[PDB]
Amino acid sequence: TARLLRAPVAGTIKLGKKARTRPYRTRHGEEALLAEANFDLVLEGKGRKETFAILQGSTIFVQDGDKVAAEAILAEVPV
Repeated sequence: TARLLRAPVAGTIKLGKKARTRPYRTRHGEEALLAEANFDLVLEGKGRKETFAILQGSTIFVQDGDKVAAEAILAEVPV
C-alpha cells in the first residue's frame, strides 16, 4: 500500500526549509520520522543532485545531513 524510496546513488541528505517532520514509531517498531507536510527531499550525489517529492504521511528513515549509500531506504510513501 506504500512505495519504498531508495537512494539511487551515495550522497548526503538535505531535508530543506519547507520540511516538517516529527518522531514516528513505524508499524514494525522502528524509530523514524513522519512527514507532516509535503516537501522535497534532496540527495546530494557526487555526479548529480537527486530530488524526491515526499507526501504528508510518509515515513522518513534518514535525517538531515546523513551520508547514505546507494540503495539505502530513504522513505516509505503512502499511495
